[PDB]
Amino acid sequence: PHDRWMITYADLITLLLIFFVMMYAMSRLDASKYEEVTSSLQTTFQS
Amino acid sequence: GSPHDRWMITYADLITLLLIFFVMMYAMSRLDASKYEEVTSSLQTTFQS
Amino acid sequence: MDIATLIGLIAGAVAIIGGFLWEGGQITGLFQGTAALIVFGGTIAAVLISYPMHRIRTLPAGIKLAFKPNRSEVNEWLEDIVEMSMVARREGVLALEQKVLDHPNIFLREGIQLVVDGTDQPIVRQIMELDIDAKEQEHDNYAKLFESAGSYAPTMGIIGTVMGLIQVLGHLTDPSQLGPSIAVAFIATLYGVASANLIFLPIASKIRAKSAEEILVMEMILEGVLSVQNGDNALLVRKKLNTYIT
Amino acid sequence: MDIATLIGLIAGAVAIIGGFLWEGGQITGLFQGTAALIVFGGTIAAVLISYPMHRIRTLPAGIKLAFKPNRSEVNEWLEDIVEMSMVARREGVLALEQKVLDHPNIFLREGIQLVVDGTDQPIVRQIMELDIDAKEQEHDNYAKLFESAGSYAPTMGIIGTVMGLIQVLGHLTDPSQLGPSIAVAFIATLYGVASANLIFLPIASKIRAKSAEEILVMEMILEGVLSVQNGDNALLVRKKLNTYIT
Amino acid sequence: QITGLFQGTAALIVFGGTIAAVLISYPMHRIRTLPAGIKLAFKPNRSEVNEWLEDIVEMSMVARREGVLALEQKVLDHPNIFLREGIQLVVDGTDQPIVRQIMELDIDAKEQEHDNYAKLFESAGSYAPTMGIIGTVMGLIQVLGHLTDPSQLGPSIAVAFIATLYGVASANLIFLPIASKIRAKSAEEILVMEMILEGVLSVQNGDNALLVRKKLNTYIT
Amino acid sequence: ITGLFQGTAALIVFGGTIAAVLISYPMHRIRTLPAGIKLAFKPNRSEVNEWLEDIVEMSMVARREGVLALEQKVLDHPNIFLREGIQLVVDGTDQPIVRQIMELDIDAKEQEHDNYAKLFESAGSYAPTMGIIGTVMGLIQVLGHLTDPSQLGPSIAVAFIATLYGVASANLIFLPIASKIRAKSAEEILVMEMILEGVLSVQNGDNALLVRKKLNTYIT
Amino acid sequence: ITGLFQGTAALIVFGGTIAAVLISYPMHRIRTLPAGIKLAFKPNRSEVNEWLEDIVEMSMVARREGVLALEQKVLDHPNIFLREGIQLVVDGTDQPIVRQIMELDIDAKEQEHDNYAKLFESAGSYAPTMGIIGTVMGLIQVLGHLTDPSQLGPSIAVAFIATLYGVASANLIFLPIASKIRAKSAEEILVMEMILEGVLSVQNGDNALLVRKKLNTYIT
Repeated sequence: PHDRWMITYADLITLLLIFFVMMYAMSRLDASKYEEVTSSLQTTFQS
Repeated sequence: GSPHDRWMITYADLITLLLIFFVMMYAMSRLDASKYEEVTSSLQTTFQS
Repeated sequence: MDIATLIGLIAGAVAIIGGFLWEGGQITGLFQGTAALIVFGGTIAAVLISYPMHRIRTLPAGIKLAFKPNRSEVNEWLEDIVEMSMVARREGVLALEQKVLDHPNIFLREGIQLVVDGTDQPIVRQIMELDIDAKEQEHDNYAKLFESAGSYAPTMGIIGTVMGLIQVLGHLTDPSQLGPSIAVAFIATLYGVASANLIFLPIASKIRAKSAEEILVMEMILEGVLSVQNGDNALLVRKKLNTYIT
Repeated sequence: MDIATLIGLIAGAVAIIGGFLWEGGQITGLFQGTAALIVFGGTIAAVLISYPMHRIRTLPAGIKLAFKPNRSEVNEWLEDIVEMSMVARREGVLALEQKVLDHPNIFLREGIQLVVDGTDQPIVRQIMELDIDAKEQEHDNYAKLFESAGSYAPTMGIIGTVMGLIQVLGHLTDPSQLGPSIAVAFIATLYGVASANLIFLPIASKIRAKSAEEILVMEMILEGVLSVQNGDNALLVRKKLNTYIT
Repeated sequence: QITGLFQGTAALIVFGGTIAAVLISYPMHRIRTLPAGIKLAFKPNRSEVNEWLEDIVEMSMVARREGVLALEQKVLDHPNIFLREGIQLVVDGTDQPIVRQIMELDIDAKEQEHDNYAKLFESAGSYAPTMGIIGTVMGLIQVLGHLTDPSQLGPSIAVAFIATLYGVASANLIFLPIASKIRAKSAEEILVMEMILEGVLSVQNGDNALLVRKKLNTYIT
Repeated sequence: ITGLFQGTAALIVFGGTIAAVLISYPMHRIRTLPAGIKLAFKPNRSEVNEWLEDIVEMSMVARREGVLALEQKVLDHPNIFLREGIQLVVDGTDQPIVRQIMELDIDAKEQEHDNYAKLFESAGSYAPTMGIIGTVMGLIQVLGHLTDPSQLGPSIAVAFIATLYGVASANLIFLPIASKIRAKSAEEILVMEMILEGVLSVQNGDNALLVRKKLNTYIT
Repeated sequence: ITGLFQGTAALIVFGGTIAAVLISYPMHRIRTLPAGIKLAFKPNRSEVNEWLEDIVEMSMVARREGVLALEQKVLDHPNIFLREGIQLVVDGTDQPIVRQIMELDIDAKEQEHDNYAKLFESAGSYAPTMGIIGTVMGLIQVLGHLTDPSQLGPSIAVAFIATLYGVASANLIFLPIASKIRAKSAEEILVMEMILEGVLSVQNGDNALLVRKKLNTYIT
């Protein structure tokens, strides 16, 4: 019973996710922003 | 509940991280209302206001 | 049905649905066929696997125990047992038989016949406690079905939200089909949590709460039958048995 | 009220509100109609379904036990229980009656009365332990209402959250100004978690803590009335009973 | 509907990982018992207890008239071995607390065998959901690392979440549900054995027939 | 790390945790937390290996010299529970009664240490949920600034810090301390159970080799 | 696979787990942890069948040669628990006291194995929560500088790999080891109970058929 928190936290976060996904859905991502993170990510992933 | 639910700590972790990703990606992008409009009417019919 | 359940369900509907209707929702907005099939179909499956069929066919008796209207009969049987002890102190054991030969409580009737037939006191308790612990096991075997159903349904919810995300995330670039898809990620959570916490787990608690009251009356009748065999004096019989009453 | 609860509730309100104000906010934005009605209405509905009505009518006595200030003068009754043993030793058991005509503790009175009437030791243990078991069961039955209120309220929080989002997204018809509307929907999770962890589960804990503190004093009185029957010496009586005192 | 919901690399992570966790978690001689475990889980009852009682009941009547010497008519070897052996401990050379002790050790052994079957399925059903998360996180690490266009990010993440769906569904529809049925049939088999211990001891006490059916029927639903 | 520290997220989690233990227990219990920690971090200098030799010597003195010679030795012994035990047997009290009086003291010591641990077990049960409360009060405020993704990122980042304090304090401080109290309780109850078989074997007059055999089963 | 090693994620998850376990247990427990693993992974040399024949032999001896003959049969026997048990019966000690002396060794061995498994089970409880701490310290860093400053990708990694270490270590190393320790204690304790039932049956002088029938209940 010391684990009560995780079973509610889970739901809270989950509800946020599903909303935010939808939010992003009706938005457009400038390529410049994407590249800096995607190119920065791959090489830093140790690729 | 018994230890069978011990996987919950982890599941939380997965979503939390996924949340980081989508929220992270959302901020960088402003929204094009046209997409916003279609969804608002795409959902309006579904929940039937 | 039963007064606390009737007040509970009325309060439940006015809270959950009546709150949503104040802020202008629609009842048909909370129905989604695919979410109901995943959560309730998934729950029913996990239950039919996890128990033999002769257990599943007992669920009517489980509900009938949970919502049995309450009876004060314990307060009557206390006087009967004391009267029988009063007879035992003063009269031939034939009176304990013929005083009981029409009695409505079967467990008491059988128990008294065991002492008038002259069976030994530490043998009588070994048949009476056998008859009790069979009744205790029957009610536990009812409650475990609802405790299982209320354990599976939440997780089938998470097997609904993820099977909802796998639809939405698949059509990110199509805002025309995102709308009907995103609904599953909400509603499958809602059926998973609401069924567990407003139907299954409350019923399980109430079966167990009514079982404890059934068993206490049997435990009182046992101390009754044994005190009649001892020939204990009426005031002390009243004093012992009254500890099982409130 | 119990002094620890008074300090506790002041600390609780100052921590929650003092934190919420310090990071910027006003209290009138933290109160919401539909969220309170769903979370508390749903909790009440789940508890009413979960228990017979005769249990729910005892809930006031749960609070009266929980916030009882700790008078308990076990250190005073110890001197009575020791002294009564000396009366049996010097003047025989029949002199005990005069010492206990009027004693405030009814459990002590009944125990001594069974001993002066000359009941057998295994019988006086049996008849007294039934009273302790009845008191222990009564207090457990108080606490389960608060434990079950505490396990339903968080999940009603989630249901109140999801219904909030369903209405906002449903009739969204809004100018990309959803931030306020979405935000309010999370107030139901705040009421669900706060009520469980600052009211229901803490009250349950205190009921169980005060129950154990009371049952110990009854178990002391049991060793008190058994010891006067066996006729132990004063030093051994004072040695035994002290093990039940902190 | 079934639309592209089968992915191999996701079944291999979940089931391969579950098998790995279970093989580490138990000695080999446990694993070789799983065939018996699943047969106990899904095996017809064809309960005859309503018959074993009749036999146990009848035997009492023989002892009351005919001496224990003629109680050896059970040497026909009633199909239930426990009853055959039990009554062969009531044949002379024995005493009541010793007959109880030898019989009750067989029951305590059989209760421990069935629990040891079910513990494998309980543990398998706990490891599988957690491996699902490992499969998902391994998938996400591969995607995010090598991201091309923002366009395909959506579809890729979806094919990655299937590990989780395989894991959680496997646990709550296969492993944990079986574990329940193994244990639920064990508590029905042990109950019959405890009844016979009631039969064997009572006959040795030479109790009256009518009481015999009252003691035994207590165990019968 | 000056950006990982906070005022308000610490006040909601720690103040909320304190409010939840103060409501949850009587006042007289809360004043015992110092003694709980003093048990948990009691430096180990334990001498069970010394008391075993004392008990064995006492037995063979009782079996040779008669029970009354026991009185002289027990007076100076530092272990109060052992002293009282022998004093009962010097008083010639009956064996089922010596067991009863001694076992009440062991049960009382086991119950006292359980009552110490439960404060930390419950503190570590509340603190994660106060993290969730502190988080959600952050999000309710921030989601107001959703319009500008300029500050949404930085704002959310600080809102999750209440989760971090709630989980870190629970799993690195409260639940570990609770575990250590229980671990060091068992290793003191064991010593008392050994003293009990010591005192009873002195009363039965069993020979030194058998006493040394029985008592060593409580030692590692 | 070269991309799955991440320094800061290992330090948060394993350093956190080590810290939580060191707070949770006295040092004299942790110094015995090697013996936990050596119990888990030793081969099954189990020879219960070999001993069973020895006890049956001693019963047949005890009925015929007298109790004093048993000493010569156990004089150099490899199983110490059997040796001590038989010797207490040749020395003529009473049944309720030879029961009481033997059962204390079994209880000590059962407690010694549980003390090993709990350290492993605890490590498997903490490491997943260090996962959440590693993730959230990561999210606080990522959302802190969301200006595509080019550092987002490196910090997203730590947030993923801390999950992977926390979950994989718990469910493939620590918690799996724990199950084996508990399952292999239940081999040894069962064999000890068989040897006890052997020694008591030899003292009561039960015949070979009764001895073999009783002892078989502990074998499969």
